[PDB]
Amino acid sequence: IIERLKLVPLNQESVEERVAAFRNFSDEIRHNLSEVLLATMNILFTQFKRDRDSQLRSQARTLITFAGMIPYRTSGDTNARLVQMEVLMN
Amino acid sequence: HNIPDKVFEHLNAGEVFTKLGLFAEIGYAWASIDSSLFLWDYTHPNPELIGYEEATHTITAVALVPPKPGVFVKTITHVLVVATTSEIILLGVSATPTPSGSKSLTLYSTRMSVHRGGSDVSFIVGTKDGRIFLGGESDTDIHEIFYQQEERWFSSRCGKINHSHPFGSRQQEWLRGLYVDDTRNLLYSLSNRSTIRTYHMEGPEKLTKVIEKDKTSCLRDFAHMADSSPLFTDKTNIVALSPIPATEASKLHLMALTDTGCRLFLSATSSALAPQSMQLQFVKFPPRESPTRIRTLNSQLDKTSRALDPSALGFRFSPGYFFDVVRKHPNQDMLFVSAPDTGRIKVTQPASALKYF
Amino acid sequence: RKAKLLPMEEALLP
Amino acid sequence: TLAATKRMEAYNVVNDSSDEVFHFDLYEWYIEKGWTDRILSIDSPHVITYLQR
Repeated sequence: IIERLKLVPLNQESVEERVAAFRNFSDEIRHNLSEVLLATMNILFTQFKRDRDSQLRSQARTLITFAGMIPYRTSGDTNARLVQMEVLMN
Repeated sequence: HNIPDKVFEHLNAGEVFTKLGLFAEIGYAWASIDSSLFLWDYTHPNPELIGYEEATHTITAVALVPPKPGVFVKTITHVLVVATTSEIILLGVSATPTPSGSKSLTLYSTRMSVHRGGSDVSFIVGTKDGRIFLGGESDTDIHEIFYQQEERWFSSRCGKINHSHPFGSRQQEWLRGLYVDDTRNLLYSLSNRSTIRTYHMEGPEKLTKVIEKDKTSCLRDFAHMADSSPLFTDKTNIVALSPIPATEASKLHLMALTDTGCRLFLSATSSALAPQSMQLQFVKFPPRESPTRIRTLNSQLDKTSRALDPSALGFRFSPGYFFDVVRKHPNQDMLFVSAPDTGRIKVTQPASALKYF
Repeated sequence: RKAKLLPMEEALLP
Repeated sequence: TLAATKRMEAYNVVNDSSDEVFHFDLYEWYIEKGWTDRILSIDSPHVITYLQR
């Protein structure tokens, strides 16, 4: 589902356009960006413990760089947790 | 997508028999090791193994088939048929799309099993309406599995019948593959002697042999063609069939692949409906260019090419996508793939200038 | 992990 | 596991040492092996000087 919405980038090429879109999306959406990134990360996180490894690793990175360039709710705690979950993958 | 390591372990743990297979329509692959079965989603990078180890005897064939309507709850998308040396077992399957890549997959027991009988099962095919047909390497007979919702006192939930019935006086011959064409309610079998048999599903539970065409007939047809060739003789084997649906062509029913790389297109006609006659009409001969590392510098009918000799496996998909597994060496396969030159075909004028580009 | 086989009751109606 | 114990016993000698010339040569060798996530986890302050320099 999250992949269809094209709200969070998963390949590095889409980061530029997805980042620009966030600027004009309703604040009722930007509010919940924090929980979306974490759920999506925790999703990739779970699928990793179950090539594919490279693909998840690449997508993991994408989420981080997006979150890094986006100023949003609880960006502090969220950006940190996102980075930790990516380290455990490797 | 690399085969996950956890089945490579199970494969080497094999004692007598192992087999691999594909469920491409839902994006799953499978491996059987003796009396055990393992499914996995190959699109996934770190796939979980869905195992089924209840089987008591060696598994010889598995297939994924549509369910019979009005038998199971709607959340069951498919039926998993598992043939062992002892039983044919049916399992319920739900391949619902949770939520991102491939279809999440769950198995359901059904309490439906039939004795395998004396005839090996290596080929399982299914129809649109959930009919299940069986065949193998013991003989040419085609079996069908019936299964029902109700428990009845006089019948059973799950049965198996033989649609062929031979008398005494037999000859050694067995099957190489089974092929369904739902658009014409036809079933095709291919034997080791390269005999093509056509069966008609005239009724919902009836199956009737209506054509039997041996290699000799194909060769006689081929002789009466303007161009005979050393690539098709009585030594040649037909290694695969591929039915052509009625929506693609009226006359041409079937394509047959020889081990020399020739594609034979057979027509079939009624005398009036099931067909009663089958005839070899058109041949597409192999290409000449062999695969090279270095590029090479590039009108008569080429009927002698050996670039596809030997063809071990062959598949045709509408509207003419052809895959040929050429086993030139005992170690590596080369893949020959072709498609109709759609551009030139629709530009060509007039109708009489049309060739299979 | 042996696949969990859900019951026939859910599978076939009614 | 005792296998995991001998692992922690080994990497405590390494991470706690006061020889930082050893740490530098160790961090240089971790990269050559592609053990990226290993360098990150180290909490020593000799890694910060190496990466900064």
